[PDB]
Amino acid sequence: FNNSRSDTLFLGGEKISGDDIRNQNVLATMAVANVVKSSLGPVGLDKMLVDDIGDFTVTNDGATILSLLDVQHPAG
Amino acid sequence: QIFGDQVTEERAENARLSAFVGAIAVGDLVKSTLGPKGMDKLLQSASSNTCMVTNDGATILKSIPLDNPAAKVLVNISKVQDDEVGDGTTSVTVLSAELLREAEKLIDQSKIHPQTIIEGYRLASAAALDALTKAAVDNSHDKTMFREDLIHIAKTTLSSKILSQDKDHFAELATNAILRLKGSTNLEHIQIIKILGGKLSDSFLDEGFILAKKFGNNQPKRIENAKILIANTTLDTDKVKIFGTKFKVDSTAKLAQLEKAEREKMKNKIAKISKFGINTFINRQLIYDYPEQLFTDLGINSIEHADFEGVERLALVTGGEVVSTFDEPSKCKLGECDVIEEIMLGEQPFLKFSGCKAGEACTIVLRGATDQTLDEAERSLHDALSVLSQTTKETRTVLGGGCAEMVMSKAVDTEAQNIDGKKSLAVEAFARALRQLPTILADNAGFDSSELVSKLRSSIYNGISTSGLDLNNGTIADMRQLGIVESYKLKRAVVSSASEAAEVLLRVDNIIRARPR
Amino acid sequence: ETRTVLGGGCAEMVMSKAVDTEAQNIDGKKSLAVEAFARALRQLPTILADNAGFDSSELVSKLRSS
Amino acid sequence: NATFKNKEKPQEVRKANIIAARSVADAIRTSLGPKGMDKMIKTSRGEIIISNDGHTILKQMAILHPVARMLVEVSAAQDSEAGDGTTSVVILTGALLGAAERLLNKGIHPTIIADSFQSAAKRSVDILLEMCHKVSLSDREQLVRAASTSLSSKIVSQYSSFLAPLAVDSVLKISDENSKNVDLNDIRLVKKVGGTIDDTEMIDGVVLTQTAIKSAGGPTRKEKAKIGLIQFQISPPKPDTENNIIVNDYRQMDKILKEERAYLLNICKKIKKAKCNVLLIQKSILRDAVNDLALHFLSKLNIMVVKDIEREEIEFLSKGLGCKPIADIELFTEDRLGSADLVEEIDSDGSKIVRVTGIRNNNARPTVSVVIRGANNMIIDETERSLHDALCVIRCLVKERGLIAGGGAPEIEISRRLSKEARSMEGVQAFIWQEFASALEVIPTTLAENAGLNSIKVVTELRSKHENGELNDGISVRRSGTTNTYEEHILQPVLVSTSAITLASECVKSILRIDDIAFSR
Repeated sequence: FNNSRSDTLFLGGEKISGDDIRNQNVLATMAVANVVKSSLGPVGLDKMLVDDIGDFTVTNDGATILSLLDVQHPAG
Repeated sequence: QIFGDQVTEERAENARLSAFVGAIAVGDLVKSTLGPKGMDKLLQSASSNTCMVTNDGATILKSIPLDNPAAKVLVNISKVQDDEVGDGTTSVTVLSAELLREAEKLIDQSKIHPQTIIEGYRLASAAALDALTKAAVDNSHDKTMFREDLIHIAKTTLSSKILSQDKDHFAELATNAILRLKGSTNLEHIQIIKILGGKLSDSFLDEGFILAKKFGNNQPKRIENAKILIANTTLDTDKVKIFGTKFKVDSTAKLAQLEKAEREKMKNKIAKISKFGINTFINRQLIYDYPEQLFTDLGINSIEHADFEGVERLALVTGGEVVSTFDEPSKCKLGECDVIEEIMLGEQPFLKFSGCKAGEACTIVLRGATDQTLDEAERSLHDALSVLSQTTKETRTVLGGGCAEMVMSKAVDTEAQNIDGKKSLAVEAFARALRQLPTILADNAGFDSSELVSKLRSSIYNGISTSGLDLNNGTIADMRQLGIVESYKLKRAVVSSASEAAEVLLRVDNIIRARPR
Repeated sequence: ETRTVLGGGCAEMVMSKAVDTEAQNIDGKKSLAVEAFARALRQLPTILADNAGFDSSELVSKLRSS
Repeated sequence: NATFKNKEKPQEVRKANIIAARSVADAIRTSLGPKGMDKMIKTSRGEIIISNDGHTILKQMAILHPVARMLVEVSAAQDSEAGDGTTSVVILTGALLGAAERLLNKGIHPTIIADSFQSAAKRSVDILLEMCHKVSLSDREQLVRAASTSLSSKIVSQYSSFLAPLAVDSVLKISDENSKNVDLNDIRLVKKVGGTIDDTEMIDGVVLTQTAIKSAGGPTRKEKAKIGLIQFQISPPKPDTENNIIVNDYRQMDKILKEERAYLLNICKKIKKAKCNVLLIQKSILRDAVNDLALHFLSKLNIMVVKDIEREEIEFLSKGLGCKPIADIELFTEDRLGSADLVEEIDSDGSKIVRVTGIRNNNARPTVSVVIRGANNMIIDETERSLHDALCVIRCLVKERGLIAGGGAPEIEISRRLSKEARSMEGVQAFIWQEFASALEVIPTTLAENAGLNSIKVVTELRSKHENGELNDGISVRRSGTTNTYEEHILQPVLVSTSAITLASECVKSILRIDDIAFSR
């Protein structure tokens, strides 16, 4: 799935470029959009966010959702 | 996938590696058997019920299957030794393997196509053969006994043939035609004249060279101090095929004028002949009146319809050459003939050549009653001459014990200096391959091969040395004093066969896998 | 100081020629070693030509022949 | 025939190094031109950095292969000499490495390849120099126009009208007209939070980075004042043995103050004997520059004090003021002091900058200290970067006069001329020159690819138009196609292209000369 062991371009870490990285960024943005779409509009539905400790909160505020939404990707 | 049936071309790297290494490995099967002190080899069958031990190189090569195509090719090429000599196949195989190993080492040092290596091997082989010929000795003393034996053999061969009419006369003629040559005994050096109007017992012997189909229309019947050059030019019947060609002419007169101009265009080539200092001209084809007059104006004799066999024999006896064009004046090889006479034998014209430069040939004149008698006489004479020629091939021997081989190696090394740098390596490789034989002989004898080889090389290099390997005492001894000699024919054939085998595989780039049998 | 020899491998080839001459007037056992030393000396111009990016074998052979 | 045995296999290592260098070059290539693609790198600390700068990308990539690191040195050299085009040099190096690999596949010895590439680079430099458009430093208007053109590609657009003349004057102050090589490092840029972009000063002398005496009695300025550089501190002696001040009653304050005042008064008297009125004290992390009692005594002496001066600032002051640093009060004399007409602090909100003018020192260099102001950090950073780029462009013009239109036009022209000339060459030289000319077309190809234009169409149009023009026809981003780049105000100094070609050739030569690697531990 992911590119590794390129056997070339010996840098301090791995390198991903081109269509692969473009698709990864697009998929990350699409995932964020799918997460946040349900809150659009006054007639929309809320969602529940859970922390790493065990607590959770429910809100339909897009700004709060995005602030508390943890996305581990530069596009996020 | 390419080809099929387990017969496919191998990668270039692996193909060359096989072609060289596998072919060299064939020698290892017979290297230990080289020389009278060689080792024995065990050949085991699948059932183990027919295993046997033999030291014959030919048997080992022909019995052990060889899957590698290179080994098959090497063995097939080396097989010529058995037919030519019938012995020494081990030496041929060993020499070929050593030459291939040296060529492989050179390629590893150059990584270039071995065509230059092939040329260097050719030059080194020529030099080695020349040295071997120089180092040969003649055991044909008491040539009177050899002549008597030749007479007896000729009489034996003439039995039951048409030549039996005068057995003694024809035996003497056949013996003379071989003995008086003092050189090559090939039939090309002996000419047979077949004419009618007499009996076979009246055959005459002529040491000169005689041709048929006299030449010239206004040419003189005698030529003296002839400077002979042969050329292949169409001086008669130019424009052989013109049917279907459209000519922009009003009548056939202009077409004839165009043909005349085309014929005249050859005047430049005709004149170029005079610039070579030539007074006698031989042409394979017929000569028309106009070129004949042009030659007459230049004082050059015009010989017509010399064909090919006549041209070859005339050049051989006179030492001339045949060319097709005259690129530059004063650059050619000219033959010589003291006297040329126009004669008729049996109501048939003939050309007599006398005083040919270093001429080595004989002619026999046959006077028969019909075509059958003349043909039978010619065939019987050819057979008798072929049988008698055996005496001129035997008694030729060279110093044994590697002395001749070391001399040949020294000659090749000398050739390695008067040559371009790109071929000196190949010449030295050929010299090393030649030197490998005494090393293997010493190794098979159980002595220190390096010391004996070095001592022999030093002795031979240091002037008029006849020393050689002493496989009985493990030292260096004078071969001439001990009478240790080996057949010149055997050594020459072995060296020529090894050179040819090396050349055959060197020119090969890739080898296709052999089909298992 | 102030003493020099011809450069460009000339000294190496002269030494190799002298060694080869010595290799002839000596027994085989030491003759082989003498020839090996001559080969080692001749190897130097080969490496010099290789580093220069030319035809090392051709130049070495031509220099040795000359 | 017989050739070199080639028993060793340096080709494997050479090809591996070439492959690594070409991979790095291809990675850096896509950032060429204004429309270059941005590169994102996550550092070992987890920070995410997005930038289109070739040098920054190379630095953040953390190249590990020893040979590939040569590109970092090439970019550093380009910045030091040219100041721009770090992507162009890397792209040229990659193209030449590809050409060298192709030549090696043909059986050409690496030394031959290196020598032929060096010769081709020399010929290309000569060709490009022959076709350059001449410029003159005596034309101030031309320099201002060039600076404005260079600044037009930065964030700052409307303030370029003031930035360009500032850069021109700053460079001329140190370059004159025939100075040949000139070091632009003599121009010091100081950033300060506050004000706007227009609030910039050239100052022919030198500008400090700290405020004057903020306590009562501080002159804050002095006329006809001598300036000296101090590396020590005006503090009472501190014996290496145990020592401290203990006060249990106010009566001991008299003795303590008397002792401290006596020591600081001796120090200040030694300073005054040299007639030094401005004290520039290097910043220190151990003790303050001047004690409060010493500050008061100096105020009584009308001596200006500026503290917290960084080491770099001290060095620049020494270069520009012509004075020398004072290691200790024992070496404080008058011969090591300057003489400025007026040193004063500009009392304004957010700047409070002390400046020195009228140095009038013949032994001192004609240094320039530019003051950069801006309300936000972004404004000051952009202003400083744009000014530095303009100064570098003008310095490149000074070192080698001439302007070359951009858009890859000079590369195409050089390629065409080299292709025409190589027909007269013989041996491996002709083939290597042809390969070099073919590789020279990489830059226009990269520009076309990054601009979204058809590479084949762009190169064919450029070559067709070059039948009449030489350098003015190139790739223009504004027109999104092939046009007269000279009329579009897209030009670069000749020095930039020549240094790029030279660095590419040198890097290729260095890479090809590598045949083995060993560890030294």
